[PDB]
Amino acid sequence: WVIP
Amino acid sequence: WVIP
Amino acid sequence: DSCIQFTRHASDVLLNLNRLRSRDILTDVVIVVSREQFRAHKTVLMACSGLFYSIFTDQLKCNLSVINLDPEINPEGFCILLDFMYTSRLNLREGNIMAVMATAMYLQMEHVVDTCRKFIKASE
Amino acid sequence: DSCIQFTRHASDVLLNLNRLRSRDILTDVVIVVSREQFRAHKTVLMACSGLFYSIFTDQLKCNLSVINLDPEINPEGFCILLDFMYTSRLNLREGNIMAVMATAMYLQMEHVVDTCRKFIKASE
Ligand SMILES: O=C1Cc2cc(Nc3nc(Cl)ncc3Br)ccc2N1
Ligand SMILES: O=C1Cc2cc(Nc3nc(Cl)ncc3Br)ccc2N1
Ligand SMILES: [Cl-]
Ligand SMILES: [Cl-]
Repeated sequence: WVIP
Repeated sequence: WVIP
Repeated sequence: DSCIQFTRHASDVLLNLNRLRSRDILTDVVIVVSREQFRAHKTVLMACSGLFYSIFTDQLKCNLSVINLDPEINPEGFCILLDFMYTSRLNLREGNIMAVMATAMYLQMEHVVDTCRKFIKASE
Repeated sequence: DSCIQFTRHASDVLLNLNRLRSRDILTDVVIVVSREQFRAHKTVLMACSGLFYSIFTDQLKCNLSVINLDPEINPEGFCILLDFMYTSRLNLREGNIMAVMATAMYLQMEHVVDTCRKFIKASE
């Protein structure tokens, strides 16, 4: 999971 | 396009 | 093999599937969550959820145009997860995390359940 | 928004759509290319091809279970492109590049046409  |  | 790969292909496919959903094109099922209705593509639901995979591979249920979820399922939690299925983006907030995790457990969406458990563990 | 994103989601969705294709699950159309037949999901074809997008948004053609391609279309070129649609991998070879490019132009698959033109320009 990432900060888009 | 890349070499997978 | 000696194949080449187009890096953005999977993302572009999902973006187009979401455009079809937004215009209600070739949607083939309604998911009923209490008083709310959500139109979707059976194939996309199956590709994202262990529960929908089991439902639409069933010889009788594969032909249903309406699926009613368990009444304990929260429509907002379902909406957030349906958006995630079609975009890879999860709108996870302090106010919705419990409903989102409960819905992801029911829908059998393992990666969503995992990030929810981690975000909850960080706030305790 | 304040969304988080699961990097591998789009790839995992496409992998699952390809597993459904391999087991012939919820395929809803046959594409006829001369003596050959290819089963597929209309939504995936639309998401990858400008031609299939135009065909299945047509109020009459959207309901057809069989689509016949132009007889000049090569079945192997179509097979290679159908595999690309469901995997992001293109089996481009000296022996098939001309058929693949001609099929991608007909199907309106711009990124495939672009790499074919570049590979052809390199060999001249
Ligand atoms: O957390 C998750 C997400 C998910 C998706 C599917 N979907 C499919 N699985 C397989 Cl093996 N083949 C085709 C399809 Br469609 C099955 C289980 C799960 N559990
Ligand atoms: O080279 C390409 C690939 C492709 C795909 C689509 N598909 C869609 N396009 C739009 Cl805008 N909305 C929904 C869908 Br499905 C249209 C044109 C093209 N040209
Ligand atoms: Cl997931
Ligand atoms: Cl393309």
